[PDB]
Amino acid sequence: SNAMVPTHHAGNGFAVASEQGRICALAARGQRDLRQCVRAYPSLFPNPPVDDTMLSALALSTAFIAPWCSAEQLRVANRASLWVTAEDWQVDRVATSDDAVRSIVSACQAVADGAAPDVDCALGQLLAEIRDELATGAGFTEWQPVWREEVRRMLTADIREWEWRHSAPPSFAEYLDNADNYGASFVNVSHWIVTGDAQTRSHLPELIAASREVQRILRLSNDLASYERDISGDLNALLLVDREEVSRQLRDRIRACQDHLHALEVTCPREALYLAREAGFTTGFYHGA
Amino acid sequence: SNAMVPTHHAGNGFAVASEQGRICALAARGQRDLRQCVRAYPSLFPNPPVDDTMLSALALSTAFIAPWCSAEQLRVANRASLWVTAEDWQVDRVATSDDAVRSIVSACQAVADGAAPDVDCALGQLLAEIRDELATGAGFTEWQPVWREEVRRMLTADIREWEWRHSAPPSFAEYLDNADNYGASFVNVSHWIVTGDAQTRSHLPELIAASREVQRILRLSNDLASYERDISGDLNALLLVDREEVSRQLRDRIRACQDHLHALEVTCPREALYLAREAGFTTGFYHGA
Repeated sequence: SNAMVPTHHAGNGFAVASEQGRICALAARGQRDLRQCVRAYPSLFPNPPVDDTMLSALALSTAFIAPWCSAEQLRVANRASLWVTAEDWQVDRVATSDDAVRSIVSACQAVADGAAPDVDCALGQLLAEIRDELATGAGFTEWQPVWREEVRRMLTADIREWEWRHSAPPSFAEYLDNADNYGASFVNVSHWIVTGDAQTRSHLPELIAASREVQRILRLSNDLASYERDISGDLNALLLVDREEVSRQLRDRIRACQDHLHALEVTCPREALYLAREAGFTTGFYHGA
Repeated sequence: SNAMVPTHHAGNGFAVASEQGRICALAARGQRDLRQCVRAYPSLFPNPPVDDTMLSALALSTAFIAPWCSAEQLRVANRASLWVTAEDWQVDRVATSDDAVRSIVSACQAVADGAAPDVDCALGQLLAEIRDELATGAGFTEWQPVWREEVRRMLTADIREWEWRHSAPPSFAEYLDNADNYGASFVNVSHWIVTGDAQTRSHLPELIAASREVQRILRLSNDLASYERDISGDLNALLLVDREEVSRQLRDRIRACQDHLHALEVTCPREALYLAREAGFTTGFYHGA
């Protein structure tokens, strides 16, 4: 216990710190496509909320989840990420009628199915850009239905959240089943489409199941520290169950997802490690101990 | 070689990624004193160069070098860091006469010796703030001469660099002996003054020697990637020796400093690990592979 603790730690610290410095350099390289993206569509990203610190947090999350990736290879994942936020802020706020939310949802689903976006809709044109980036960068064929279905799940979950917001509240379990609106699996599938190979497509079903698991862990981790922020009038998991239940839930789900990823990295080592780093970085950054 | 490579990596990845996410959260907490500091003395920090991305890079370096520290405990080290940059930019540019550099140097040395700063000099008042922060936060007595001497070494090195800039150029070895102007040991000593205890003061001589070693490694790592930037008219180590010599030099010096820190962490584990993480993060971030 005492002499059993290692007695030299500098060597290792340098190594780890050097990897961390390289990853922050990678994240800094990742920010220029974020600025360009925002540039082209300032209609979607207001500066008041979206400062360079927001883009930097997003870029560091992206780089640390998949540190083996080029900044170019992380361009899809970043922009998709951006888009999710953009999408949320035109349903979380800019929408007012039960009508606009549905029309935004139908428009983005139509764009995700290859149709052109209308001239006025910046969200649709950013998604068209992401779709074309996938089309020319996809590492395997027949990626379209998978990505289309991820878009569909996300939009469906988002309007179910809208409905609950404006309605006389779901149970904790229904709320957790609606995590697709968090957008993590949309981003993960968009990333795997450009960074994966045919064997990645081979294993896509199991990978998406594990991604939904990670996404539930992410929703709980997020709300656990978003309580006062939404306290916004938005939904949050502490209103369904108190902090002891959500905390123990996050703990158990983390252990279970790690067992599943431990089994899965035999079939898919890169993608399972990517999911583990996603869950890891996000829970750690959210907690902030 | 093949079956000898480990066959499970997700568990560990989560753990590491979670530590990295926590450290980025810590760095984000560290940025508010940076903004306040800049606030009080915009006379010293122009926005064109100093954007939130600069403060974020500095904050992440600070947090990753000493991740065991509170954001409060990293306030000294951050501001000192800021000050160094500030100091450099009023000798690197705002000075014109052989006279102003010397007067700035004398003024900051006087402030570091307890004297009040003049009403017009923002650099001197920021250093007075840092000095008072040390005075009320010092973890041991008789810190003043050590910090005063670090200030003296830094300012002396800075005007020797000014002289060389405006003169008909040193050899590589003299340039490397002048690394105190990089400011790493000033920052390290300022940090150890508020985070250390009496045993830290006990071991201060060896710790400062190791800090100067790390600082030389940092100067080489910095110039290796600052070549085109200074190409500014400033001095850089690739003009004295070509890239093969500087690279092999960085390699050998890194190995030697790690052997020394491996010996030293027996006497001082936290401070040696701090130096190892400093060298680590900085070389990795500079290289940017």
